[PDB]
Amino acid sequence: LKHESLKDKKMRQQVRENSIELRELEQKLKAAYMNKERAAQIVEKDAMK
Amino acid sequence: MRECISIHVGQAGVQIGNACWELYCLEHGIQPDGQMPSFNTFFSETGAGKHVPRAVFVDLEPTVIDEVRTGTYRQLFHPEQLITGKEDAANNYARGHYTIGKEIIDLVLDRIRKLADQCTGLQGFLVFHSFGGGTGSGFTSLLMERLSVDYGKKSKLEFSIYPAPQVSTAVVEPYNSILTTHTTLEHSDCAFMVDNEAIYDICRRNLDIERPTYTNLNRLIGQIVSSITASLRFDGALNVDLTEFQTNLVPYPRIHFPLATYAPVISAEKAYHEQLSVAEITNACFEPANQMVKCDPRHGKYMACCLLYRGDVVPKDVNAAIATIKTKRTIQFVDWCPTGFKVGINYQPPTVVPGGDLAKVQRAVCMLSNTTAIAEAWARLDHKFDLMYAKRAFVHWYVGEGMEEGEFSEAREDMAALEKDYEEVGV
Amino acid sequence: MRECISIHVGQAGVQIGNACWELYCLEHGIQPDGQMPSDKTIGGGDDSFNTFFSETGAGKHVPRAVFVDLEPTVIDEVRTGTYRQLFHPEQLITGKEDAANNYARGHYTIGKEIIDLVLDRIRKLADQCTGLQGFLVFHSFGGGTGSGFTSLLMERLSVDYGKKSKLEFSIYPAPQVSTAVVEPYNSILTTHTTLEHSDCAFMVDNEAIYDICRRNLDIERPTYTNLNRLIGQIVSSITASLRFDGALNVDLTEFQTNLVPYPRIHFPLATYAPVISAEKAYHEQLSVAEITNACFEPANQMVKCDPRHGKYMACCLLYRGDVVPKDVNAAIATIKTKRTIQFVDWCPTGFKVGINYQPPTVVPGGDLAKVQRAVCMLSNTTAIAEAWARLDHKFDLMYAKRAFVHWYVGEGMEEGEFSEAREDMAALEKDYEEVGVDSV
Amino acid sequence: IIEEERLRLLKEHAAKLLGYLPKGVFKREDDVDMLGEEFRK
Amino acid sequence: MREIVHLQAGQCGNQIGAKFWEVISDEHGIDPTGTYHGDSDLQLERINVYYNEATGGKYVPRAVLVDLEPGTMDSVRSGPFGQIFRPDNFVFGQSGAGNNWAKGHYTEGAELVDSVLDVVRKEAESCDCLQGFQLTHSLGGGTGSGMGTLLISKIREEYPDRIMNTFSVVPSPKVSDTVVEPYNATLSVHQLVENTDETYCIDNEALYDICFRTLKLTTPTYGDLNHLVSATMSGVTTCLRFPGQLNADLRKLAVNMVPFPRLHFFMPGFAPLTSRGSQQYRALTVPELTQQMFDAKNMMAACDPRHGRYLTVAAVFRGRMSMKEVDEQMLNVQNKNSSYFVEWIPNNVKTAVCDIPPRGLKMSATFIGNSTAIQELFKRISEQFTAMFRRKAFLHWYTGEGMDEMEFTEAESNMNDLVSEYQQYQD
Repeated sequence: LKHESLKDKKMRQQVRENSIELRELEQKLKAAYMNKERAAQIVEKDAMK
Repeated sequence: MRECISIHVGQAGVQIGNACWELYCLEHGIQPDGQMPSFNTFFSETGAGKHVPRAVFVDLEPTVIDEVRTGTYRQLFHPEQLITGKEDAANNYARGHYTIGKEIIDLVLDRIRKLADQCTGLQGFLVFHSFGGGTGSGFTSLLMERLSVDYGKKSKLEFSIYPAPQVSTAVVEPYNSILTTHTTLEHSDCAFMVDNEAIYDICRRNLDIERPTYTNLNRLIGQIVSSITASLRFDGALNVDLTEFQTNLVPYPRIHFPLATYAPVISAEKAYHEQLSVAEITNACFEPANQMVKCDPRHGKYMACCLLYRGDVVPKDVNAAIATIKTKRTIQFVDWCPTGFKVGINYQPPTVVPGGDLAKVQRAVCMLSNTTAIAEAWARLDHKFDLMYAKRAFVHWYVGEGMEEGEFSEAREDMAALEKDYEEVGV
Repeated sequence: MRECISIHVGQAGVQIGNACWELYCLEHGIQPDGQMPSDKTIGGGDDSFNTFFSETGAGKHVPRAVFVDLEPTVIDEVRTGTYRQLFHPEQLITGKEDAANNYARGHYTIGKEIIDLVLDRIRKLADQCTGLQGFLVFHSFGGGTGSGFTSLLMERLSVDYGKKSKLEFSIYPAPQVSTAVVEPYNSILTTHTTLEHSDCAFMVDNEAIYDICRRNLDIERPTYTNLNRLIGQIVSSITASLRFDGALNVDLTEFQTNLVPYPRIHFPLATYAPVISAEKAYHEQLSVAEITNACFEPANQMVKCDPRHGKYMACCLLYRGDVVPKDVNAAIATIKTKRTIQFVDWCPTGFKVGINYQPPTVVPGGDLAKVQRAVCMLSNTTAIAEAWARLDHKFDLMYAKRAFVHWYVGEGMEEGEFSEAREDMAALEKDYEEVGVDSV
Repeated sequence: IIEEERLRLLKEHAAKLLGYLPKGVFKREDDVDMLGEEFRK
Repeated sequence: MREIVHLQAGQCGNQIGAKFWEVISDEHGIDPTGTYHGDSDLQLERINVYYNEATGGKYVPRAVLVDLEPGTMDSVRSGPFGQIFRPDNFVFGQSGAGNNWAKGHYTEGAELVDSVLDVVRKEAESCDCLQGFQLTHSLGGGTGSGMGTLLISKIREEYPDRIMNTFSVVPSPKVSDTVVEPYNATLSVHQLVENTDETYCIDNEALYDICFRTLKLTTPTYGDLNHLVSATMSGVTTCLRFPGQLNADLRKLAVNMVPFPRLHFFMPGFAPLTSRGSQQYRALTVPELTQQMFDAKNMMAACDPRHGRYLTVAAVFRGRMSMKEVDEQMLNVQNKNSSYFVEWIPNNVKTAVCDIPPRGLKMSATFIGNSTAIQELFKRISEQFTAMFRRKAFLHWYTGEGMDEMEFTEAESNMNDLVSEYQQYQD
């Protein structure tokens, strides 16, 4: 069981860090979340005014 | 274990520290009354599940501490830490140095002792203050001198509001500013400074904000301090320890007064349309507008420049934009510094305060300049003192409260030596 | 990556870009909110918008245009209209005090406070360019900002940038029906500061578009919104060859070397041939040959000038839609061998043909119809020397009794500047007459 | 194995980021693992 | 073994080139991903003539596709066979000429031709015993004819011995698609007389004739017209890639053809050409393509050979055929008349028969005729060049980049001794 767990986790981590479609995927996700937060906060400050 | 102990002295100190500690408490997941529903750089931990800051607050007018002691952060601090005097320093260097602070310097140093025995890997102190007032000059001078001769060669960083050219509230402000610069010329490792008039102009221009209060300035100073000390809490591509500034920036032991700014100060309604890449922000650091201390940049040449990048940043963008800045030959770097810069990078992006006005930006730079331009500010700050001290205005209170007439003179000469020292290291 | 910077100026420039940028948001899939919709945002195979629109990292497209005038009431219908959040708000420059229909007020007095400001927003827009194909000035020969400040932009763009293309679109004051009285003082004093610093400048009367609307579009009483759809269709058709690929792709830098025989004869006149009301498009075939024979008419021009009294120096025919180029070359041999269409005897080649694949689009509410193919002729005929024999006489009668000159000399101008820019069109009225002459 | 890992990371992180995505995050029709609501969008 | 490097220049060149590589690749069994899917054993051995040898059994061409404007090669990255090119080979620029032969020879052509010429040696280094080059043009433009002349002389100085073919499309004289081209065709012929070892000229006006009257198309696109040139492009090189019982490669068809080394402007044609219906009714014998390779209607340049004599005549044939019957019908052509035929060269005929026809026809024929009746093609462009140049029309564009008034007159004097060098042999 220990073998199972450790090997699985290590595989996942390193293989993700190494492939690539993932790099573009992450940049996209981060930017999207950031701009969503930005618009939400703009709306919030407008409501505050 | 990169622990630092923060002491806020002066009303400028505690009112900056309010914004600083709300920023640090929202930085981690700590809810503001103390609990939690990496943080050991600034917070000790008790087994009920409580977090205690490494902070000591002090003033000699009880109301500015007592509003903190009653307000929404009453359960953050061990309530003996909020030190409080009885009689105000009354804008008097002699009273905050010789007469009134002799009741409270012992208490604040003993609580500094207890916090430094709580700590285990100690690195430095953060003393927050101004150059305007009696307890912002004299009590800070006694505090720094005693901590220097007591603790050793540990980094007592100080943060200074600076007296602007045409912006002041006091009348006697050259007197106590030249006095605190004289007696704190030696035992502070570095002294960062900011100008309230320049922050006023940036608040008018970049942020599209008219009539700013003091909270809209202290938020910016909190972002500056957090960008200084993100390296100890969060790990990155090129970390920079807090001791590294001492061997990095200052070349001679009277020149430890670097300037700062922070480039993506931008509101949401414009940053929604504008992208801010690495080359954009590091070119934007070097405008005469977007600096944060009023000195004419083009009249001075640069000595060193420590950039701190925060967020998503790839190091080749930095290493290309630095040479792009260097080759212009109008940004005059001194001919005995071919290295030029010093750069650090951290991964975790700048954060956002509730009730805020700076837009959430993915990456940000805080740059620490060391210019030759501030000789004009020292010339004018010697000149105003010289205008008043031609016929002994306002001196008789301070001489009735504890210095003779000659000590203002020897502080005048021991400050003019520094203005000669810039022309020495300039030519 | 190719690019244009569509810089407007004047109150008759903001009212052109209102109907110009609504066309370019329809050619692409762009909403007025700026974000692309759901269908085109997963594949992303199209990068045809990079000529005019920028692209931020959060997926919003901001166009490349700056709107300039000194009258704060026609920009303030853009910050509350449908296109409120498309344009970046730092690109709508707007002055408090007016220009008030004086050239000298808009060159020396008021415009110096904005000549520095607009040349910082220009430097942003031209800085994203890997390669700049050319600017697009939209101005007017009528009043203060559209004629004075345009000359101040020309003497500062070319000093800044230099050998870079800068096309120009301009109305021309009508023969008979114009709307000002100080107006011929301007149109003689804005040609003189454009004879050196503009690589090409198209000519349009608003009077000839008032004639095509009662005739071809079958519309009675046309408003000013229906004049900026026709001009907005041409500036689509000039720049469509950058964005959408073709069989004979003709860029902007192609034109300015291919239309001017001598370097102060850069005033070509243009037309758009298949303008048909949607009733008569149901009745008329619109082939490729018969909309080439309908540019050279005495009625489908855009300057009130019949070129029967002149020799055609060159043409530059640009086609758009579904055309096949066997059938283009059959028709250009008809027009050269026809007897009336006069060609100058030092141009035996004559023409320039361009082909593109996109059919012209339809704006909702536009009086034009969906026509499968459309052309756009560009020529600088000899006949335009007739029209200066009308405007330069109207400068002479007013300057003989020195009417209206006392506002100009008091608003930061010397009285001699009317004299030297009167003798300057005493050359250009001759400079057309030396090159229209047959060979000796 | 790298394509299977890419599917695992997509179906873990991209579930709630519905209303917007950048351009290169989806290629050759990966929606079938998150079938439930991405199709109707 | 004997290999060919291919060069494609201008917007017309890439449109010609993308259609050309299809009629080589489908001949050689190559799919659009570049993996061999052919059937016959003889198909594959001479794949090294044009193609390289990629890994895993993949084949890539040896073309370099120079263009000033990137807006034409984005079409051929999405073409039907547009994938197999190596993406290093695509070379493109930022600023287009815009039909200005001065700008396509001096201004940005000098900046770009390094990037082409490093790729030029790279596809030449992989050769074993290189045999020559190949180029595609249309003379009327500033981007292809302008770049092409600087692309010919810079390759002559490094590989001067090799048989360097260069195609050309001379401009249509009845209606031109450009008005500035008499400066452009006349400035390019002078560079095309001196340096190229072999050239062919193509009136595209006669291509409008050859689809209308003979082929009976209704909607002839340029892409379908570039099929007709692509038969002749593969038609001449058919002995370098295939067997032969009477073969003639490129070198045996140049030095067997050209009498004097300023006379290499030829006039080609293709004999078995019919509409889809009309193919059925008309025979496929040996004289029935001899009827049509010399047939003045079925020519490719608009210079009728009843305006002079044929210096030497060639016809490469494809397919297995008898050689009495190709000889007696070539004996008859010279002997039915002596007016259109040269006295002082006793024979005229060049004959070549390979063994594999193009797929779709049992027989094929590609014509090369070196006629004296090409001189009116130059006295036509001589009068159109001197019509513009008397009043100096359009000349203020060509001057401003480094060209003077003398550079047209020497390119007209050399252009005007070419007719007399033709008129002396013609009479």
